[PDB]
Amino acid sequence: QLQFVESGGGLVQAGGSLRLSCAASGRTFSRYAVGWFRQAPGKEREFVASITWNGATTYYADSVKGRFTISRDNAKNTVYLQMNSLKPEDTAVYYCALDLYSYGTRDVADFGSWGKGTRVTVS
Amino acid sequence: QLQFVESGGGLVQAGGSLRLSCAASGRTFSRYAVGWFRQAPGKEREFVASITWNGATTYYADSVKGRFTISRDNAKNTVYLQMNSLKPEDTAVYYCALDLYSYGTRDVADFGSWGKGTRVTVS
Amino acid sequence: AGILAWFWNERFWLPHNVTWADLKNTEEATFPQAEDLYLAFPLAFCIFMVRLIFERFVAKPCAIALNIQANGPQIAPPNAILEKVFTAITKHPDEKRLEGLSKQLDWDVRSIQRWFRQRRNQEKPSTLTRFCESMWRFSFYLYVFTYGVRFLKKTPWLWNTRHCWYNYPYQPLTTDLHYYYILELSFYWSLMFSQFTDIKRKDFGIMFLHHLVSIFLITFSYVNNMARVGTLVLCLHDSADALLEAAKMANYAKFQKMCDLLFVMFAVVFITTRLGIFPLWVLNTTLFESWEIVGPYPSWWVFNLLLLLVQGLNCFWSYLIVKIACKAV
Amino acid sequence: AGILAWFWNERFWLPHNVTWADLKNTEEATFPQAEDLYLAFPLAFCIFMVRLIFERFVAKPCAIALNIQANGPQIAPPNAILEKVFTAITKHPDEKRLEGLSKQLDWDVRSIQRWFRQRRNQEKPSTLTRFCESMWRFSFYLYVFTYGVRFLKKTPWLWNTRHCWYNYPYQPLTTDLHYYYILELSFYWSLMFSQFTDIKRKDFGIMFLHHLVSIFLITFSYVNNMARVGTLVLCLHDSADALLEAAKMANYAKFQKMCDLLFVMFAVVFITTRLGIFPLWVLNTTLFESWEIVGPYPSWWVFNLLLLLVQGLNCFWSYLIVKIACKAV
Ligand SMILES: *C(=O)CCCCCCCCCCCCCCC
Ligand SMILES: *C(=O)CCCCCCCCCCCCCCC
Ligand SMILES: *[C@@H]1O[C@H](CO)[C@@H](O)[C@H](O)[C@H]1NC(C)=O
Ligand SMILES: *[C@@H]1O[C@H](CO)[C@@H](O)[C@H](O)[C@H]1NC(C)=O
Repeated sequence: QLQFVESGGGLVQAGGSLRLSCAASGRTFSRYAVGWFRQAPGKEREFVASITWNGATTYYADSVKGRFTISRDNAKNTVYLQMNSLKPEDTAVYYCALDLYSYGTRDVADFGSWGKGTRVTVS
Repeated sequence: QLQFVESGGGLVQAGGSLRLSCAASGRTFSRYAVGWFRQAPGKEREFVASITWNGATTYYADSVKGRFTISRDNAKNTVYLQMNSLKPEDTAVYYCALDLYSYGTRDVADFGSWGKGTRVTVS
Repeated sequence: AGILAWFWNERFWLPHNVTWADLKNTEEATFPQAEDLYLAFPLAFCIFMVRLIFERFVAKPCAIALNIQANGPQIAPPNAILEKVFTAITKHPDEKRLEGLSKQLDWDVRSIQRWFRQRRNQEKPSTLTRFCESMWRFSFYLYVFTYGVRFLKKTPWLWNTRHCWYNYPYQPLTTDLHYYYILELSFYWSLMFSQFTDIKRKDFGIMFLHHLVSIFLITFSYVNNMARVGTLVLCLHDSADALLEAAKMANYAKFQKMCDLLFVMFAVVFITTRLGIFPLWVLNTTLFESWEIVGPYPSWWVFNLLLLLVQGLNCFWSYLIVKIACKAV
Repeated sequence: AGILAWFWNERFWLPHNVTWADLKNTEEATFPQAEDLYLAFPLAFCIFMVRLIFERFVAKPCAIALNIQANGPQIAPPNAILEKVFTAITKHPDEKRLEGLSKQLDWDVRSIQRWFRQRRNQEKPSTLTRFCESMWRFSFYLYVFTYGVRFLKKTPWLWNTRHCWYNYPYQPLTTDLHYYYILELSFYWSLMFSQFTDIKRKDFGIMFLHHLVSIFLITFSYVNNMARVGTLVLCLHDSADALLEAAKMANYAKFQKMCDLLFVMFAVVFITTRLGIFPLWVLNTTLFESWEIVGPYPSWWVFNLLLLLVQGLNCFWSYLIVKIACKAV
């Protein structure tokens, strides 16, 4: 089920720069595309960013472009989301997901094998 | 390759009764039929006895009938040849073999995955 | 065995840094394989039998209820010279051939033309069989187009054409895509079986090359995991084939107003889909986007030429249509 | 999906204490599977095309070199009443029908019989096509019989019939056995494709039931790992089919001495193999030894009845042969 474990979270001061890591306990994490989603307090899950198996295509949200970058390392089986110039909007709980049919969409119902989720706090 | 290891051998006095064991280091020993062959000194390999996967059919040599019995235990993965009323003819080196195409013949060229072989001495 | 390994060269079909061992069916993921295309022949045989049953028990009573002529062709008047020419020279005389026959026989051109038309009708199949075959084709094309529309309405690549090469080669195989591909290949093999057996004395030209090319493309695209772009071609091409059969059915019942309307609609749909949409949309996603996202593969030289071949075919037939529509105005 | 699981009930086909999970293909051992029988249809299509090529390019020149008549049938004399009877009443009148027609028409029986024979020849295919088909059948049956003999000469179960159930169900699948079974199933499917298409207006009785039963037996014996006893049936039955085609070829060239000799030999081989050897040897190993060594399986009720059906068929045809041989003496 390749259940992800998101780590790398704490509270950062405004206009900061914070890196986040998502680790997958599996052997076939390298064939899948993965994405990072956030769930704003009292709101629903949003699409933050997504990356394909080999880093070919990196899709971002119209609100995070430039400020946010996604990368992945196949050997370590880890995905690194580097956030920069953090505004107060970023405050939510981030969940690392996996794409099931390589559909390339921006949706919550296509991403399975979700994780418990890491938390970020932005002042 | 399920390489067999024949054990259970020593020197017995005439008119004796001796049990021999063949052990297979594999997980699929229970689908195969196995046989016991002997190689008389200065002679070629002969067919002593054979048994199918589930003990249905036990084929013997026209010289060992009654005197020799073959059985197999699937859980232990072991074959037990009990020899009784041993005459001097039995003196040879016994090799435990495996049947490759379930052909049911009496031949040396159909049996592969042979073993190093155990030795018997009959006075 | 060795020649098959030579033919399936992984450095020719698959793109750079991709091997067949990567596409094998694993525990969590299922990928298309060549061995899954053997069911096409049994399904084609089942389709052929269902076609025979439909033609003899479902289409023939309807044709009878619609006053289609249940008898055969007419009988040409006897003529030794005309029979000798028909058996020896040709069967479909042209204007020059008609003039030569009129000069030789010292007969009017109209009589010779009528005699040769009657002989051709004798050689041609009756209207009943053509009506039944057209009805079967209409039903099958309507089913295939409707299923393709229902399948494509939910896929993410119909709106954006850069979603056929998203995670190549790691795109799992769904039940709907497999069913669509197997159904299309089975129908094309059924057309093959019908043409090499039942109609081995009728046509073996542009539509046999078209069938062969379609089967080639469907098979080698299915083995190569290049099937997301093939559904768009199959659904685009099957849009206009459901109206030509209806026009033929209207023609065979002696309905000319409906036949003219349905043929003007078929002409519009055919031109729009296969001259305006297909080149700009599918050859755009195929010639350039496929090579950009997927990288340099040599199979591209085989696939695009074939698709260009198809486009040439679908331009010849369109000249043939533009003149009939001119006659239909 | 569920209905397929219901049909493949492991408590019906497999014997006691045996499940399909035991026969799955493992690392060291390969067992036959149903999915391996899908290649039969493509191989049957390839065989059908090779048959067409052989008939038009290899058999027709030989027939021409052997003075076979390259033209069609003759033309019956015109008669309104005879034509009406032939189109309406029947096509092959008997003695009573011939007497009734002679009484009604006030004509001799010989003239009416000759006219109806000419009409039947008009409806029947020409001698050239029958000669080509017989030559193809002879070549294929000779190849299959020779390959079966070469394969069986080395197997341990031809001499002792209790070696088909030696280690059931754990009998590995060899290349020769797989090739033999696929070749036989492909040939039977080729005969099917030829009969439902090319000859859908010729015969659909005892030989269609025979083909269906043969395909049923070959498929369900191959899926059940009961194929060692099937090779003995295939090789026994294909022994006599290589002489009937030679007798037909001798007949079609107007050679009656060779045709009589080859038919006496075909009759001897047919009777000996399918009345003396088959019941005593194969139904012995099937009805009793199979149930003794393998145990109680319910598929036995399906398989033995079918083999008994085959035996009934091969007893009817033998009465038909015993009278021709009486005529041949
Ligand atoms: C006749 O005019 C209609 C033919 C229908 C063509 C069907 C082909 C579908 C498969 C397309 C595969 C192309 C993929 C390769 C692109 C690089
Ligand atoms: C026509 O007369 C010839 C028919 C040929 C029959 C071929 C059938 C071969 C398969 C036999 C399988 C039987 C095994 C079941 C026994 C219990
Ligand atoms: C292909 O892989 C090799 C080594 O595995 C690497 O050096 C090369 O850069 C790769 N090329 C592409 C296009 O991925
Ligand atoms: C079948 O297996 C059961 C338990 O696995 C056993 O009790 C029974 O004796 C077996 N029967 C046969 C005929 O092997």
